[PDB]
Amino acid sequence: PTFYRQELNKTIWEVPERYQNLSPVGSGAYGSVCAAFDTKTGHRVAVKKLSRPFQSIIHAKRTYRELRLLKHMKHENVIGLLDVFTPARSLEEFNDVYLVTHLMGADLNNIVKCQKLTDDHVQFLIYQILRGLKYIHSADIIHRDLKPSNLAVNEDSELKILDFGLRYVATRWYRAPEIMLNWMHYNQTVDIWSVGCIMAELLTGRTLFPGTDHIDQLKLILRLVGTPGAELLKKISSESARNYIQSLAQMPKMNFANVFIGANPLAVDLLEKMLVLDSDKRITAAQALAHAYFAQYHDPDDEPVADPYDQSFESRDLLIDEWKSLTYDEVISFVPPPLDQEEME
Ligand SMILES: Nc1nccc(-c2c(-c3ccc(F)cc3)ncn2C2CCNCC2)n1
Ligand SMILES: N[C@@]12C[C@H]3C[C@@H](C1)C[C@](O)(C3)C2
Ligand SMILES: N[C@@]12C[C@H]3C[C@@H](C1)C[C@](O)(C3)C2
Ligand SMILES: N[C@@]12C[C@H]3C[C@@H](C1)C[C@](O)(C3)C2
Ligand SMILES: [Ca+2]
Ligand SMILES: [Ca+2]
Ligand SMILES: [Ca+2]
Ligand SMILES: [Cl-]
Ligand SMILES: [Cl-]
Repeated sequence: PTFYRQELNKTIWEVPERYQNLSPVGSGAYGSVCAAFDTKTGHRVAVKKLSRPFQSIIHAKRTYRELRLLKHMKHENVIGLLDVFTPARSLEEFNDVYLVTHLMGADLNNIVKCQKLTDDHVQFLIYQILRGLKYIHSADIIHRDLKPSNLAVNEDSELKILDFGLRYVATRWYRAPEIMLNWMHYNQTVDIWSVGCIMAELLTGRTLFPGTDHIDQLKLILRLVGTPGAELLKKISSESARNYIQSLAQMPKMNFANVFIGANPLAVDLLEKMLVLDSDKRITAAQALAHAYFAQYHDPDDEPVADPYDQSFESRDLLIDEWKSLTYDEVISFVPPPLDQEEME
């Protein structure tokens, strides 16, 4: 294929002639993204150029990690790969990686910002997040930083999770307490806490826990969910942190019906099951999909799990050129999916 060069975001992109009319649509994880027209299919795509993919073993392994993950993801609510390309003609020339997916014009902040959503629409948005999470969680992949800006949405409110599983000042308002505060154990339900925070904000138009720092955010959380038991302290390494929490004036759990006034009582019930401090008592994604709040959308035949995903590489320290060669292998072996991968139920 013939490549062409274009300066985008102050740097040269080199892309196959297949992709035309590139226009910047923002940064992504370790890279920047342009929308483009795929002349082969007439589809609109998003092309991510990785920034310095092989600068160090940290960059090189994260490049491999991202390509492996995206090659594995085949779910309608999860970002996956239409194409992956490099201008390099051989491994010796290989220093640039571009990833291609379907174009999603907005993030979730674009959906709720200027639109009072209906409850039926909120149901659909949260349902899609949970379906995507069921899939990634089934492959032992956790997001860990799920938030509105990591949910890509198209013109018809179809949503995909991105930037999951990936060892600048980010918002912490949606992070699970066990992540934000570096507690000693956590599971896949870290992402369910984030869903609760997202859903609360879609229903009320207000950030649920807009803390100015980690301590202020914890205080806002405890005012809603109540002071934790001694059992929860088991998970916290720092004595100063445990002593502080234990020292706080005790607060009762709020009745969520008094917090989310006017909301669908089924929404309030689901929120009560998601926004619990004990990650072992938090509802899972698969359980949440069965909740009556989503009754009009739920379809067990269309909520699939993932194929087994081999993450053995995560425990390995390899040399930079080994990660580079493995990444090159994954670029070369990529098989684009069929354009139409779905059939009427
Ligand atoms: N517009 C759009 N559409 C789809 C995805 C993205 C995208 C990607 C990305 C990931 C993999 C890939 F192969 C191609 C692109 N990474 C971050 N973003 C974001 C860019 C702006 N914030 C929301 C989406 N952006
Ligand atoms: N520059 C564009 C803007 C829109 C998305 C993508 C990139 C395809 C296009 O045809 C419409 C051109
Ligand atoms: N339902 C959709 C939403 C976006 C615009 C248009 C209609 C084409 C599509 O592929 C992306 C599907
Ligand atoms: N966003 C808030 C933060 C605190 C807990 C809960 C949710 C009730 C509230 O009045 C205080 C607003
Ligand atoms: Ca269906
Ligand atoms: Ca069916
Ligand atoms: Ca079809
Ligand atoms: Cl695998
Ligand atoms: Cl592996």
